[PDB]
Amino acid sequence: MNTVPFTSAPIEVTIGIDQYSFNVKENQPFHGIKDIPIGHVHVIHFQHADNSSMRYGYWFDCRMGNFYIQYDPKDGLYKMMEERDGAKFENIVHNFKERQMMVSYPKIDEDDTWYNLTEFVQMDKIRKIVRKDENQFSYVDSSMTTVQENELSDPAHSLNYTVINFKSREAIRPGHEMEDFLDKSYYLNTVMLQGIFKNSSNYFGELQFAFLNAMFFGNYGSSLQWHAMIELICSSATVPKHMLDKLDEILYYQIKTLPEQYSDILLNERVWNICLYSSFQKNSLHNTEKIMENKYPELL
Amino acid sequence: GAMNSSNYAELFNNDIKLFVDDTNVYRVTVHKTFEGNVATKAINGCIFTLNPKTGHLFLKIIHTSVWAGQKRLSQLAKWKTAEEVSALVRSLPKEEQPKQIIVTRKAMLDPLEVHMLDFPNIAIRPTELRLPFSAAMSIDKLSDVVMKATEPQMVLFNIYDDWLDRISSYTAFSRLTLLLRALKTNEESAKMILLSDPTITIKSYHLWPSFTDEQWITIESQMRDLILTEYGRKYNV
Ligand SMILES: COC[C@H](C)NC(=O)C1=NN(C)C(=O)CC1
Repeated sequence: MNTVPFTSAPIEVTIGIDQYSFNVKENQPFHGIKDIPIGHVHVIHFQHADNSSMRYGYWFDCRMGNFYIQYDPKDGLYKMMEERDGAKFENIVHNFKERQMMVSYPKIDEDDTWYNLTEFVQMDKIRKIVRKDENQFSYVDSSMTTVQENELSDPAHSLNYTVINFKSREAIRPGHEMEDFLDKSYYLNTVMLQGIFKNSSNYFGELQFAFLNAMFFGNYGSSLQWHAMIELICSSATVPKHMLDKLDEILYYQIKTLPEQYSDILLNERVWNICLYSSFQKNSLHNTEKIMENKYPELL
Repeated sequence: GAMNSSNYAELFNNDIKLFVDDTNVYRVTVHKTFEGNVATKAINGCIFTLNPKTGHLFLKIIHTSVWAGQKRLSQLAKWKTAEEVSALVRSLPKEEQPKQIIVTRKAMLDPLEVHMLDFPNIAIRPTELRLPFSAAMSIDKLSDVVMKATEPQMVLFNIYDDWLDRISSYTAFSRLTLLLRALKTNEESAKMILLSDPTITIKSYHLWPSFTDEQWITIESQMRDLILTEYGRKYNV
């Protein structure tokens, strides 16, 4: 069980840790989050009480280092930092725990939600989407644009998701125009899976990361990428059976976790109706179709 | 974006452009089978590809053999259209290639865009104009070459005959669209108007009769009356 200590909490902020969140008051004696499960990536995220603009946060894996949070009054945000002095860190944490100044990662034993949302998400792949090689953790916020968005502007602050474009030479074989546009299997299986991602686990990892950035930061570009990766599978006639079954589980838990009230900003009517009711895979996503129909029947 | 009544003169500027109409590509007769079911029989069709500034018509004849053994023919016909238009563009010298292609039906946009990915600088545009190009098969010489074809074939025409020697391309386009609208609303009457007077003839190298300027004004007036009539006969007004 790992710990992310906080130096202090000088400004009032809502703090998220994965799918949980809690409010900290200005100058409240808060010194971090303990009992964080080992084995998963995690995200610790922030919304200031005085400017709900810019949700921001940090993806990290406690196996990769000892990380802590410290507010910067010049840049005006809570920053993640790495402590290289292991004994300093253990001594800081042990003292904060002794004084019970930490919140406990509040995992229910029955509850596999976070595993089910991050099953294929790896820190090493996050660090290639979010490029800042001097840190082991990755910063994301509400406003960051994707490489694809920039093509249609600071490249160092971009989300380098894999570009997917259904009307592109990459997607469409010369001489198979109609075939490749109406059945995207060659783009999915040969171009993306064999060529770019190498395997379906990496594809699902990026899909899951894009969803989580959409949900936790309201990142529009991330939302676009999530839907594009869903649509590419659903619009393929030939998809490995294990991938369709896993996709159904992935989407089921994403839809389950989404706030009931954000379905108008985080769900695209066209994509979901096409995927569940018109696409090649309209009959292959039973769990997702069932939860969508019972939770968001308006969208459909 | 889309072409409409507001940017109408753009059709006659010096940027090469083509209209593409696909409404006569896939053509069928519907009939009863011996068992009393219904079946279709395809007949030859054509892509109508027109430069509105010069009158040059690229008429690609679509022979019924292209449909043999194929499914979902109404969908295939849009992609076949786009394939043939792309092939035509590639066949033209660079300085003759269009800068814009305007499709008369919005369902042609994605097929044509996908087939023209190699030409990112050619704009593919819809239009809000309701153009009457479906009536092209009411022009006798065009219908004749389509029905007589035994194989895929491209035939080149000037749909304005020699009109541009005397009138502008705006006025020629307006005359063409009036003639075609009339033929579309009441083909028999329209053709009566055009051929009533046997002393006015169609030159071998032309599509329409050799009307004088004054005769065209009379013809054009008769076509407006017909369209208004039919609009009355239709709605009872
Ligand atoms: C076109 O980009 C901006 C466009 C108005 N949408 C947004 O800014 C939002 N998008 N999403 C997905 C959110 O969760 C917050 C609001």
